[PDB]
Amino acid sequence: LLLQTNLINYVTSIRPNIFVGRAEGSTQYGKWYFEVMVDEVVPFLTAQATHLRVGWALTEGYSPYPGGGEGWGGNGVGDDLYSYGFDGLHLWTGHVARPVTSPGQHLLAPEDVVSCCLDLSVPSISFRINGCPVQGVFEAFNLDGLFFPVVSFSAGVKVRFLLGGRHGEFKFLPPPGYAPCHEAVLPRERLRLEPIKEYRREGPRGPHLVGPSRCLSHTDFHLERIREKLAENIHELWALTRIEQGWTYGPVRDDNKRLHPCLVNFHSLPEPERNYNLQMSGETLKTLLAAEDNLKKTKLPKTYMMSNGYKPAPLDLSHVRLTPAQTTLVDRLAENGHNVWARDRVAQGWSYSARLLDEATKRSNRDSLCQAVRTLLGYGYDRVRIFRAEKSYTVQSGRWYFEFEAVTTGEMRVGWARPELRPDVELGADELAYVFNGHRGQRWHLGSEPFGRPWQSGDVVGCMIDLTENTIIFTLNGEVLMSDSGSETAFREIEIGDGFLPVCSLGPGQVGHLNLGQDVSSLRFFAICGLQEGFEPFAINMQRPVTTWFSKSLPQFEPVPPEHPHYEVARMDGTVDTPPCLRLAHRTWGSQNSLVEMLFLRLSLPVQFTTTYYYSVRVFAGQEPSCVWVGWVTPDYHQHDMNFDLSKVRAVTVTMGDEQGNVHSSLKCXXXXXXXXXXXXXAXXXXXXXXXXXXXXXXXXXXXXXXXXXXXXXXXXXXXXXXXXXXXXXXXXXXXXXXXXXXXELMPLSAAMFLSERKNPAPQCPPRLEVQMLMPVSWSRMPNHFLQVERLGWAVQCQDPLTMMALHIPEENRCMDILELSERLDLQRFHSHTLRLYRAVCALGNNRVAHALCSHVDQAQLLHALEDAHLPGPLRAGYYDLLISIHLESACRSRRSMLSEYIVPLTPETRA
Repeated sequence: LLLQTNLINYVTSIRPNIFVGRAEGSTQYGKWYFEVMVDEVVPFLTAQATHLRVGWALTEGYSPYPGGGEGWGGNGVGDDLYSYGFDGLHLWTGHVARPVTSPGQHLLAPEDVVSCCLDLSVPSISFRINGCPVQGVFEAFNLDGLFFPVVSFSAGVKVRFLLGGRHGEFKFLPPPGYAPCHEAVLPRERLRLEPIKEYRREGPRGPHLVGPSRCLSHTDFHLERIREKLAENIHELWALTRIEQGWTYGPVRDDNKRLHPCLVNFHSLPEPERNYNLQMSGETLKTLLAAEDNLKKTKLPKTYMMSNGYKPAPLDLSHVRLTPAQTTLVDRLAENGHNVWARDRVAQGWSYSARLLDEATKRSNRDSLCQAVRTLLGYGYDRVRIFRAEKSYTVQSGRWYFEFEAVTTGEMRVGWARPELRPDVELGADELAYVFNGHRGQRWHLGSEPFGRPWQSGDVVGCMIDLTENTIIFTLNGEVLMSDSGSETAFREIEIGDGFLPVCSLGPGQVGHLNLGQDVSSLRFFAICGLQEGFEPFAINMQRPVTTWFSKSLPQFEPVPPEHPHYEVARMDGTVDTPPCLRLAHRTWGSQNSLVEMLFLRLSLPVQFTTTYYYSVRVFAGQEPSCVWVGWVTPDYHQHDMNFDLSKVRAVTVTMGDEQGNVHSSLKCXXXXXXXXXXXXXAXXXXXXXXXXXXXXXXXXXXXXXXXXXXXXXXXXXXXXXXXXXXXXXXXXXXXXXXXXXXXELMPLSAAMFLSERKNPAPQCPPRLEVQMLMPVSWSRMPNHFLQVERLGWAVQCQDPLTMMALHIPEENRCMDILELSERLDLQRFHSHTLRLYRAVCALGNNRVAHALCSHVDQAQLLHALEDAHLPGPLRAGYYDLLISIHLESACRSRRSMLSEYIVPLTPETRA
């Protein structure tokens, strides 16, 4: 019933660039094994537990986020379902902690190696420690995406990564077949160490802001006479390409002597090779799918012919061209031919040899297309990322200038926006933001208007604002921007508004740098042109950098807006018949419509002590699924994905059913999916299935204490099972089953979880219970300091520590930064009132509850928040007064009472 705060340690993760994936078709083996060594572990720089973990990231790790995760504080690898991690003490997936049996282990040892095998073919994942057979192996794991070796660490640790076969020296011999190598890449870039999904990077002058990753890695890693002429010309061109090059003909095969055996006359051509020539000619003529006397005959030099009888000659019409895009299409045809060869060597040849091989080889094939066009003419025939500042940085008047530098030239927009900015909306789409995009060359307000010129690489852009006559000016390379119509970048009659805030939007794969004018000497421009006209930079002296709030792409459930365009929720009260319910209305029949919807309630349900946990999904009348009775913690949320369906639909009720845990949802239309959430949150187009499982066994090195895991119960779907093609109306309901209670005097879901009225049998709807519905894009605060992270296979030295204050939400099971409260202003008020209640309870001489509060809030938190200087200010004074009231106030009162009397004794020091 109250929000909790505590100090926690930052954790980060890094990456070697390795792509391992198995799927249908050709795959790069799938058996991979890597080992990583640590040389030391730091003892405890800070009052916290040092954590290092190694594992497999799969896709969408979310580990790089330096802030509040789902667990208490930050997360590394293995805390989520997508990531599998190992440190020694437990196997970690989805924030679980079941132990693993190892002989005499310290969980952090110096000069220790840890090995692991991917084992793509069999669903088990292999982990290797000296004399330690792993009890559990992860089963039923999704193969979508690419698997990554990923290391997660806290500060103070130095750790070495073995490169592999070329440089790494493994203490344990690999199991046969696992073939540890670098596996290369289609760009053939050298392997390097990088942070996974880095939004901010280090730069020469300040930090560099970059966009989202490209994530495109999911890929695998009449005419008959002309045809006869093309076949004989192809054989002649093979012999002639041999003639021009160093290849001298010889019946014996010798590459060092450049001998080519298959060189003979056209009438004496080898029949399989002749029909192979005709076969590639036919394949060519299939891939297009869209005279002879006049043609000249080219000569042949005496050096060209040394030994062979057949003297080849091209058609001597080699001086015109049509188009190189046809050559590009022919190169694509050769790429599909290479793909056919790869399929033949994958499914029929079982060969392993190096359309995504190398760009140089593709260009080589493009030039070695072998004048086919010449012969033919001789014959004749995720979301973008938005960065702004805090709402407290808004300015009403004055003249303000800031600078931007573009490292790369992509799709980026720069402008000023209102203090309230709607997320998940492109800049300039509405009246909120006045923005400009110079990639296409338009200003963007209520549509796009052609204005300005495109940028080159590495040019500065200055933004200039004036409020007295209300004009915003833009400057590139020290010159004022010029519109097509005219005027020197004048926006006429802008409203003063509640405020103005600089905003910048970056697309995928672009690097930029922002300058707010903290240092006047750092500014490369503005020295004269900004000076005069009364213009000043944004911040002459603030003694600290700005907050730089940023948009985050992560599905978090938020309450429904009171006024949505086509989504409303109505409360239906209980009558003398039927239970009360919540009904969903879509409206807006025509023009715009809905696409997809998934929504859950706003409360949870913890099980006792594991006792039963047999939440058998949709009992109806003898349910077939019979949901697994497992999961010790299982915080379950009544949830359903309603998809897309017209008219009145979805009416979630609350019926006791003498089940102590039953609900009800009757819909007349079609169907949906009534499931059960459990802190997962993952919106996907394939909502029919494809849920993350990754269940383990956790046996005892002999499949003794096995009994495989349940992989939670977040996928409690049922789809369109018990139904027909008749459809008609009223598709019944489904009672959300749970753990029953000892009652039955002759029970509702609302009776559960709600801190009393469990005994009361009557169903009721308290005002707390409401439907949220999921939103993809959120707003977050970038930290003011980032944790820091090249020989012998590379090594990383963590060094100095960082710590962060964490504020966890009880029901949501979600942690949040305490400084973000400055934007919330409701939880700030609640926390201030909670602090006031804490002071009032321990007010006058109650040292027992002072001890209780000192247990509730630690001394270290009070000492750390003393010098924060980033708190909103009411919380700061609240913590000051709490620290004063808990300990020092009583002695101060006693001394104040004693100060009045003056009782002096006789001592020689009193005489002096």
